Amino acid sequence: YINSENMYSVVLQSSINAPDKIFSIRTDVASQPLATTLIGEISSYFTHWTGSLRFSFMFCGTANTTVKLLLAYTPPGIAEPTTRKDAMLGTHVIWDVGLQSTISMVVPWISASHYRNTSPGRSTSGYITCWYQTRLVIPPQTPPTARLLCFVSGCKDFCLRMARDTNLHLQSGAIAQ
Amino acid sequence: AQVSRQNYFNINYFKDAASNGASKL
Amino acid sequence: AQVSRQNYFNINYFKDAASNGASKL
Amino acid sequence: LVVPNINSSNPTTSNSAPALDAAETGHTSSVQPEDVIETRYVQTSQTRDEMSLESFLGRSGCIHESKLEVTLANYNKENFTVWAINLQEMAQIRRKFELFTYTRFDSEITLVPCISALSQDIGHITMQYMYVPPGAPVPNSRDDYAWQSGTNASVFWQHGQAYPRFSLPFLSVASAYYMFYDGYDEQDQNYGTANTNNMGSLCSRIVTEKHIHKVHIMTRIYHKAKHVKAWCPRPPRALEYTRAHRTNFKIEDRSIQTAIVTRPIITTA
Amino acid sequence: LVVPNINSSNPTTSNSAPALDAAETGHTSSVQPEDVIETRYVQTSQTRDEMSLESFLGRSGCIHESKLEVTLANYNKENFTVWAINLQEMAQIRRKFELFTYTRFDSEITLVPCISALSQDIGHITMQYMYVPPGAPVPNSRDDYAWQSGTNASVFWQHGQAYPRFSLPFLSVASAYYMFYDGYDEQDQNYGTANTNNMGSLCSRIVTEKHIHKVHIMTRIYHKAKHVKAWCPRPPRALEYTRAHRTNFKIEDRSIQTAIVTRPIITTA
Amino acid sequence: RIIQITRGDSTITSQDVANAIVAYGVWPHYLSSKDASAIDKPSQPDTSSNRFYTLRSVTWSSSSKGWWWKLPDALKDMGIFGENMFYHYLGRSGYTIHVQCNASKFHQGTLIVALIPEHQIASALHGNVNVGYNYTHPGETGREVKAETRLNPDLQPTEEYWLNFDGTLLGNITIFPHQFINLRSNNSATIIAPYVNAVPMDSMRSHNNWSLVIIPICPLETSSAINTIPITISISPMCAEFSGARAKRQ
Amino acid sequence: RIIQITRGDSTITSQDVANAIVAYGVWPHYLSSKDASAIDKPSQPDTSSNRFYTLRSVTWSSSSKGWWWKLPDALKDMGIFGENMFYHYLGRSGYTIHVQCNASKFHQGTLIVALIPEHQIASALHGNVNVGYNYTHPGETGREVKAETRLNPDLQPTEEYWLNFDGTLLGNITIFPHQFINLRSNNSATIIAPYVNAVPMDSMRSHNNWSLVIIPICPLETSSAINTIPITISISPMCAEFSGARAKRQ
Amino acid sequence: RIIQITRGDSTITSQDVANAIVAYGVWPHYLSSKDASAIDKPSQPDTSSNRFYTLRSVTWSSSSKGWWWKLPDALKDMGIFGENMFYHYLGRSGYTIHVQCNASKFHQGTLIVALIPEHQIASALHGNVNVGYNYTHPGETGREVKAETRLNPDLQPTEEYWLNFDGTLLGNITIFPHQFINLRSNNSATIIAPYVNAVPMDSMRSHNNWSLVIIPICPLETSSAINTIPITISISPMCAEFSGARAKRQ
Ligand SMILES: CCCCCCCCCCCC(=O)O
Ligand SMILES: CCCCCCCCCCCC(=O)O
Repeated sequence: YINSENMYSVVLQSSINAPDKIFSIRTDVASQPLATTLIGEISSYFTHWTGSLRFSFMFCGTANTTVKLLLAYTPPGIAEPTTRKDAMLGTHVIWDVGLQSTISMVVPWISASHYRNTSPGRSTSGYITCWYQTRLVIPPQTPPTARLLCFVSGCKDFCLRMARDTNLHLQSGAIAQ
Repeated sequence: AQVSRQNYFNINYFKDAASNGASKL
Repeated sequence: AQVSRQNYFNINYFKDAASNGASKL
Repeated sequence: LVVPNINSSNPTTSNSAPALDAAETGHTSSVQPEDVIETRYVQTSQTRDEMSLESFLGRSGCIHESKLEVTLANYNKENFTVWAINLQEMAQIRRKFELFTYTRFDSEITLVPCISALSQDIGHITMQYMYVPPGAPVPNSRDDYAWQSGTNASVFWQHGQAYPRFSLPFLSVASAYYMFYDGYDEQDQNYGTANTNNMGSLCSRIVTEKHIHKVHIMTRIYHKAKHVKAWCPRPPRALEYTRAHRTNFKIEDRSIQTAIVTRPIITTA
Repeated sequence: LVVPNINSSNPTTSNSAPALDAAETGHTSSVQPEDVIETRYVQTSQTRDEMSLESFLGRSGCIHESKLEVTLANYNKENFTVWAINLQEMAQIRRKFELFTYTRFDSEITLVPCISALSQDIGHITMQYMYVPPGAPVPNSRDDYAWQSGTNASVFWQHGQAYPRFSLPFLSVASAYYMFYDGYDEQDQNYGTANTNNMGSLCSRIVTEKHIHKVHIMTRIYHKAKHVKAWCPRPPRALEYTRAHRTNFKIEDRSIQTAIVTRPIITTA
Repeated sequence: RIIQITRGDSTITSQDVANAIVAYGVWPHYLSSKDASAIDKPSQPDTSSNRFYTLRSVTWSSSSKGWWWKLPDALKDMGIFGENMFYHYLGRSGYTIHVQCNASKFHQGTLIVALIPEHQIASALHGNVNVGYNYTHPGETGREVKAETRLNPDLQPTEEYWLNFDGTLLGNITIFPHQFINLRSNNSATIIAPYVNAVPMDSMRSHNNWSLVIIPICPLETSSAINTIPITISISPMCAEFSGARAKRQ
Repeated sequence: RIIQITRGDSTITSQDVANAIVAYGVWPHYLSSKDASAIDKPSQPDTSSNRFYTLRSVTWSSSSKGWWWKLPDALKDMGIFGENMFYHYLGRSGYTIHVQCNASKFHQGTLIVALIPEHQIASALHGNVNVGYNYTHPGETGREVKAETRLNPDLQPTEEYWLNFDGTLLGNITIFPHQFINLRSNNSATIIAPYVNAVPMDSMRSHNNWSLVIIPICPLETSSAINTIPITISISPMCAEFSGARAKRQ
Repeated sequence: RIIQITRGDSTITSQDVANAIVAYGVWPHYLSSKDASAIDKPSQPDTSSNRFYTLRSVTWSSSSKGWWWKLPDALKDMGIFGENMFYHYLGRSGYTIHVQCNASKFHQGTLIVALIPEHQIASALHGNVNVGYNYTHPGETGREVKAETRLNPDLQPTEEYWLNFDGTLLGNITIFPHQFINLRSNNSATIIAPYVNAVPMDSMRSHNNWSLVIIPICPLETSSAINTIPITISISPMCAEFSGARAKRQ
């Protein structure tokens, strides 16, 4: 999907009837793919950071389409949760899609230290897995797939420091006047 | 004229508005 | 602002906390 | 300049859901840690000072390197540079500012002359740097009367003299420098920031008269933004800059390469 | 900051013994001269000022010498250095600090450029020193856009300019720099201070453009600790340091040589 | 969760909206005696101008990739406004942008509606090309994202939507005044925009202060008979002001 | 010259001790609302956790050269504590360390009991070797000072006790929280340790805040029948705190 | 007509519920200094324990006849809670039971969700048989109403749902804390239960204070493609208390 809009959406199946993962991402603001998002990009200009994060999800499927997802952030110190059980023991949020498209949920700044590196080594801020709580359900005569979007912003909490050059962008060879 | 940041003196030795140092917040 | 050690003046010409000279005790 | 602190939170069982919102609105959903999790209570020190506009662009960066090549022979004829002034030339800088649709600020220009020697000796070299406003007569020789700088601003630099530098009051004839421009000429031409951000031009010329040692002058130019305001933030530049005063970006026989790193499967980062 | 004085003492014949204690406790036994000997009475001037933390580490020392070798030919391709920042590289310094388990302080970095000439002339040389934070794009050529230093901190030095120097605010993301670390990676790997004390890296590059005279740049780096606190003192380093971020010390086919001088017999020093 | 917008002799409704959003949070107004530079009595045609002007409905399908129009211009033919526009050198105004698009409980899809300031697009080419006046001046029709050869690609704007047309990533677009039309939730969006630009007034012709942009972030899927719905646009300018009264330019 | 220590549902005695000593002179406590960064309600299991946990007695002989364990870790299997340890990313606590070892009026010998912070040992080798996680994570058994070839000396910590394991001289060890067990005088040592480390809490797994160390400075000599006595260790954590509630790591 | 329940580091939602109901009308609490008999400092792991624990979704079809789980037990493997459960002889707590099950406007069906105290089932047999520990201790999986021969029917509980499993008629079940999930109206049920039992605390293992029970009173009918939906269960214990700290039983 790399050079289209479709990289910004995630698709769900009416046919999936199980505790199935749907996707996951590292937490570090300048972690991939966050990095390229406003915040990520901004962070990418500082060496340090701390705060909680505000992830928001918007369902897009027909109005008559229902579902219940599970949004879970799993504290670092361990590795990507493989099962739904494994996931939900951490900080999470059961999302019921009903009327209000969106549902914001937070990644509590939870660090050993105060600030963290904008550019992480092998050190992580955990991840955010996405699971089927119920099953995407439709009526007869309805698209059986569902677009699902994801955003990020920093909390009253969030904060950056140590001004430094951005990496998410380069210049090799001169610009024409 | 001296102040407190994140005590020191600083008047502007310069006659033009731009000449002056970095602003405050 | 001037003092007594082991009289001299010393304000901080610098706006940042680190910029400043060696601490006292 | 401080960040709010974090407040103890408790086991909500409310008929009121704050987490559920709608982005349609066009609004960023207002939810804070406590809202969603029995939280601790944290006294926050954390400082946004550095996260201040002036703290960002308030740093000196390079915008231009103007190399002048000394040619003994026709000495009084060449041996002068020109540069149409602008920031759109040196990504690093450019991108930042290109963060917002308008910016206003004074400029601190700092210079770095570098003499690359060619004969076994340097001798004594003296440079002149005349800022030449649009309309002002452009020098056309190492000896143009124009370097009398009777009203123009010129600054001199010699081997051994410490880096020169000066300050410049926000110019333009409108409230702010345009970072972008969705408009054309009085002659429907030149769709570009280029329409406005003619500032005039910078000119250098070695003063030292006809001599012996062939050599090279590599004056680099550096710029700190002072007393800063800006409006209407825009998304950052995603790829390389092609040319100045244009948003263009499609490159001769090469991929549209972003910055996004690709992966195998979404169910694993 | 003063030392107590010494008080006249007298011929004790007490049922109370202060000299007799037990180290088992884990305590240093509290006994003073007077306790044990009919002493004089002395007014002490003696000052511990110098014996102050800041008085100790508050002195500038070398932590790194970064030698750059000018290669005319592929000029814009090499001719740049890198240094992963840290103090664990230059015993003198290292040992002191390695006196305590944690330390907090701002840093004053001082520079000493040395031009070892190679052609019969030096010419004009200009260095750049970009402090590059972890995450920031690392330069890969004497001409990497990265040296536009649009947000990074870079400092310039030329032949004739006086020693450069600047100040740096205690960095890290925890209350103190870890001197030691009894811990591993998120990937159970690298048992070492190395886990944390990635500070980013320092980079130099000669600005002076393609020229004539082959030469060498020997920029030495010097560091004074300011506004100092430290905790949990540890025994000093006993032997040579092998490598950085490791306590290791066993050396290729050589004795475990302390500092203790040996003697013939204890009943004679 | 409703809405009734009235302007001039025109009134809009929407039985279901996300509460419209204000441009940068500044309700539009006339020009400040303090800021002005146009030293002549500006003309304010009021109810005649500051009214609702409905565009030319464009057709969204499971294949549509995006559209945009630039402001002003677009309404260069729309009553007095248009007229007053050319007859005067200078003009200023903010607008109310109401993008409407109904569907049904039995469809899905999502549009990003975003108003952009000084929206400088980028011609789709390598080296010294620019964009051709005519091409960033479509009128009510706007630009469609048509990926199929143009008569003079030498002055064609990029047809690369997801790059916001200017070397910025779609998705970091929200940094602008924006709403979303998500068929399953709302059925129209709305935005009110003050005058934004670094001078009191600017040439109505030579320059477009704004630039609306729509993009099917989420493809119009359906099992219904109608698999192509229209998107209508309606715009009311506010606080319409012109100086430099003269002949009508062409 | 006596002592009774109570923790959770556990109580220690010693008919003869040198008055226990406090870590750096700070009695342990919960995390300061002011210092904390873990923005979630920490869990404090209290009597269940903050209780006494007795180790695995190691055997001292006229030939033993030293042992150590690292904290936390050691008690990675010990009830809720252990459990809570892995189930949470982060944890904090101080402990009460009671090292006991009886003998008789008819023996002689001396042990240095010393608790070390951020105790970074050094692999016993020349050049790019490090230490292997597994090796600084022995559990209740601890490390013995065994001088006889290991399965992977490439990641073995030095077996050089008298060098405190880290290129510092034993004897300048007292600079740490320490006591001495001198058979002829006392028969057990005790130490209470607050949380020490440059952040609120740290990973219970990835890192050992502490590190107890014992060394027969003075060889166990005797004319008695028993010439090998055991050294038992008992530890109570205090103010047990965990954040980052999730699944149990392995 | 909405709801957001937060516990420990976990939060539930439901865009449509019947207002949850409280067990016998008593919000759960710690043990009364006056009632207690456990004369030792109980341990209260708090956010770590008193958190939400999601089960193992069971599958409802047009043929499903019923399921149940017993409390505690069920969550015998669920973090500290489970752990603390065995490590201590005695324990006490109430829970928040949230049973969720979405469907669509195009289905019909009804479930009785009911929490039962001291729920003594009856083995399905004539004469001196009892029930086998193992069988009233299923864990997270629970018992399904499977009518097809068991390995030891000599200790099998009755598979007779409509008899509430104990010689009481379903339908006189409402006499217990209960809600109904009626797909056409709500999509999840919720119940908060204090500690109920004739003593301060009881053995976490030997006895299940509670017993949730679900029954398709009204068969899951549909013309939709999905004719089998899952029923998820999530439970948070509250006021988690343990005494009798010792070794972990198996
Ligand atoms: C003689 C020194 C020249 C410095 C000029 C700084 C003025 C910045 C104007 C920004 C215009 C642009 O690049 O878009
Ligand atoms: C660009 C100048 C670099 C100076 C860095 C001083 C920071 C000291 C950090 C101590 C880390 C260590 O060596 O363990």
